[PDB]
Amino acid sequence: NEVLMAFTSYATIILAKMMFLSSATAFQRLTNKDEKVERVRRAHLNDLENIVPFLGIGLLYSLSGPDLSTALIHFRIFVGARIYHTIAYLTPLPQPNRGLAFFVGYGVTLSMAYRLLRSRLYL
Amino acid sequence: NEVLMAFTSYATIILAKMMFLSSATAFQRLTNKDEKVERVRRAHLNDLENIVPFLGIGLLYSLSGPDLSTALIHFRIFVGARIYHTIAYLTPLPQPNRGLAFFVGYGVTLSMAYRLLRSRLYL
Amino acid sequence: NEVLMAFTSYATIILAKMMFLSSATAFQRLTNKDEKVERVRRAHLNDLENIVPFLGIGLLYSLSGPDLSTALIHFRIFVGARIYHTIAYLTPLPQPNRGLAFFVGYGVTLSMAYRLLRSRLYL
Ligand SMILES: CCCCCCCCCCCCCCCCCC(=O)OC[C@@H](COP(=O)([O-])OCC[N+](C)(C)C)OC(=O)CCCCCCCCCCCCCCCCC
Ligand SMILES: CCCCCCCCCCCCCCCCCC(=O)OC[C@@H](COP(=O)([O-])OCC[N+](C)(C)C)OC(=O)CCCCCCCCCCCCCCCCC
Ligand SMILES: CCCCCCCCCCCCCCCCCC(=O)OC[C@@H](COP(=O)([O-])OCC[N+](C)(C)C)OC(=O)CCCCCCCCCCCCCCCCC
Ligand SMILES: CCCCCCCCCCCCCCCCCC(=O)OC[C@@H](COP(=O)([O-])OCC[N+](C)(C)C)OC(=O)CCCCCCCCCCCCCCCCC
Ligand SMILES: CCCCCCCCCCCCCCCCCC(=O)OC[C@@H](COP(=O)([O-])OCC[N+](C)(C)C)OC(=O)CCCCCCCCCCCCCCCCC
Ligand SMILES: CCCCCCCCCCCCCCCCCC(=O)OC[C@@H](COP(=O)([O-])OCC[N+](C)(C)C)OC(=O)CCCCCCCCCCCCCCCCC
Ligand SMILES: N[C@@H](CCC(=O)N[C@@H](CS[C@H]1C([N+](=O)[O-])=C[C@@H]([N+](=O)[O-])C=C1[N+](=O)[O-])C(=O)NCC(=O)O)C(=O)O
Ligand SMILES: N[C@@H](CCC(=O)N[C@@H](CS[C@H]1C([N+](=O)[O-])=C[C@@H]([N+](=O)[O-])C=C1[N+](=O)[O-])C(=O)NCC(=O)O)C(=O)O
Ligand SMILES: N[C@@H](CCC(=O)N[C@@H](CS[C@H]1C([N+](=O)[O-])=C[C@@H]([N+](=O)[O-])C=C1[N+](=O)[O-])C(=O)NCC(=O)O)C(=O)O
Repeated sequence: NEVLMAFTSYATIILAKMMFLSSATAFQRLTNKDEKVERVRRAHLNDLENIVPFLGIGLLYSLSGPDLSTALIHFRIFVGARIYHTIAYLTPLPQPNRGLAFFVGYGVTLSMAYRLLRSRLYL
Repeated sequence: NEVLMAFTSYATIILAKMMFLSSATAFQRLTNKDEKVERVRRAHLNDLENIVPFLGIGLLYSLSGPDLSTALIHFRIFVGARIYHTIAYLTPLPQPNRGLAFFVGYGVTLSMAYRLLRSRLYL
Repeated sequence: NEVLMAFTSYATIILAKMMFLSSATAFQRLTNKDEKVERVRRAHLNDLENIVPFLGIGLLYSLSGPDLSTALIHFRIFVGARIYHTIAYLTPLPQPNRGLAFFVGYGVTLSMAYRLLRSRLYL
């Protein structure tokens, strides 16, 4: 429960996230058309891989999530970090393609990656 | 069972799908060589992400799939939609890179995404 | 256990793998800068998809992994194949982008893909 509770919710978000944004980018791509080209391309793949390792990591301490400890918060903020980070980006075809923005997204993937990873594993 | 039954099968397909097609594209890429360049590149990533969110969504109502309701059919046709959709595409390096074809694939990802997602979640 | 044991470990590796390598490439990309451009781009996506289907396949005989038979070894060497394969590659922006190296990585994905896939499925 506590467990299912966690994963679905994060992912659902995550997947409302990645979902609007995917078809959406598709939809805008053709609609914009071009700068928006990479913009859209761009959203997909950073995010697609935000998710891609989200998926690795979440999905797994998922079904290996024994300890009672509260860790979902990061499942939760890493989402929270990464969304506003893309969203912050968020149209500049010029590099920078990054910023404090992703010092948030990636780097939280990193922190919440790092701890929780190690956590349900070594236990 | 009913459950395992579902996921493996869809994925197996899905993964026979994504699998021939991956090494295959590799194999053809070098063999064609060039137009086939993006063609192959092309197959991977639409499909790679067909799968990528397949994976998100399937995999999860997977292990959160309680209701008796018949929903696998779409696991099943969204595959059925997406394969023939790429396959329909399926060599034009000119945009369009889409069509009624993906009005099928993506959009079923969308429908079968949308309902089943919400379904085992809100329950 | 035996099961959890398996998946986490492979993935952890896999995910220490894909993880250093992702932020890392990011980090080097900006730092190199350019040839390193595709190099880094390059690492991500072969590997990102090494993982991408790893994820499909591992993750699933994962929770459908009944037989006692020893199959983790490949979870294990396919990792072992693929790492040293990228790593072998591993800076040439000239094609070849492949070699005996990936005759290892991909092709083990293939062998260990192929058998274990079929195995916990048909059972
Ligand atoms: C609950 C907390 C108690 C107190 C709350 C009070 C907090 C109030 C914060 C007030 C802030 C004051 C504003 C100064 C900021 C100026 C920033 C700036 O100049 O831009 C930098 C710019 C710099 O831009 P740039 O010029 O480098 O590039 C832009 C791109 N070009 C140039 C191509 C156009 O960086 C960004 O754009 C980042 C975007 C920030 C987006 C912020 C929106 C998200 C905020 C989330 C939190 C909000 C509440 C959610 C709560 C939900 C509740 C559960
Ligand atoms: C943008 C900036 C960068 C962002 C990148 C990523 C984010 C980086 C995160 C960094 C780590 C932050 C550290 C916080 C934790 C440190 C505190 C600590 O250790 O104290 C002990 C811990 C543990 O609790 P305790 O140990 O004090 O309690 C003792 C009770 N016994 C021993 C009997 C069990 O305290 C907490 O952290 C509690 C925090 C709870 C969070 C607040 C919400 C609780 C309510 C739940 C529902 C609320 C709705 C929210 C839903 C959100 C919807 C979107
Ligand atoms: C069981 C049902 C009862 C009745 C079955 C009877 C159904 C019989 C349907 C007969 C159809 C009549 C044909 C008219 C169609 C003409 C289409 C056309 O012109 O092409 C559009 C074209 C338009 O092309 P275009 O010109 O825009 O671009 C092509 C690309 N260039 C130009 C670069 C070369 O679009 C497509 O290519 C789509 C490809 C369609 C592929 C169809 C094969 C898959 C069909 C799956 C179902 C088959 C059975 C599976 C059953 C399994 C059983 C469990
Ligand atoms: C290319 C075009 C776009 C494609 C994109 C994606 C596809 C879009 C899908 C859109 C939705 C379609 C709606 C269909 C459902 C609506 C019907 C409905 O609501 O009625 C009630 C529902 C529910 O059943 P019921 O409620 O009528 O039964 C009552 C019994 N009690 C109450 C006691 C439990 O009926 C059905 O849908 C039954 C359909 C079953 C499907 C037919 C096959 C059954 C046999 C199984 C094995 C067959 C082998 C197949 C293997 C395939 C291999 C590849
Ligand atoms: C335990 C076993 C018992 C015996 C152990 C004894 C084994 C000892 C093997 C000794 C080998 C002798 C060396 C001859 C090889 C020459 C290769 C060559 O020329 O390069 C080809 C080259 C050809 O290069 P190229 O010229 O086509 O392209 C390079 C790119 N450019 C040109 C752009 C610069 O291919 C490679 O680079 C492949 C890289 C190989 C990397 C090997 C390191 C990994 C080895 C893993 C095993 C090690 C132990 C791990 C054990 C862990 C324990 C649990
Ligand atoms: C770079 C080159 C390409 C690489 C690409 C991918 C790799 C390709 C792999 C190809 C397949 C290789 C075939 C090997 C198996 C064939 C042998 C066989 O069938 O015999 C019967 C099998 C089965 O056992 P058995 O059937 O003989 O035992 C009988 C006992 N009863 C019947 C009662 C149950 O034997 C084995 O394979 C045992 C091998 C075990 C592996 C050795 C290690 C065991 C110790 C565990 C801990 C060690 C630490 C290691 C951790 C690693 C850390 C990173
Ligand atoms: N889908 C591609 C995305 C590659 C990409 O956008 N690369 C960015 C940096 S990654 C960027 C980022 N960062 O650099 O901080 C971090 C990040 N993350 O942490 O997730 C996401 C990034 N992004 O822009 O997508 C870049 O500078 N490309 C060179 C160019 O445009 O010429 C991949 O997987 O490799
Ligand atoms: N792997 C890349 C694929 C990007 C791509 O092929 N973009 C297509 C549209 S996506 C296309 C699609 N569509 O547009 O309808 C929908 C789709 N889907 O629903 O899955 C898949 C698409 N595709 O061609 O792969 C395009 O028009 N690119 C600009 C160009 O070639 O210059 C990514 O993840 O962003
Ligand atoms: N992320 C891209 C990666 C595409 C890519 O690097 N393509 C390589 C071949 S794939 C290569 C490979 N191989 O060809 O043997 C196999 C492999 N694998 O088995 O995983 C990985 C490869 N790689 O270089 O990433 C290529 O030759 N591109 C054309 C060009 O650079 O102009 C995708 O998913 O399509």
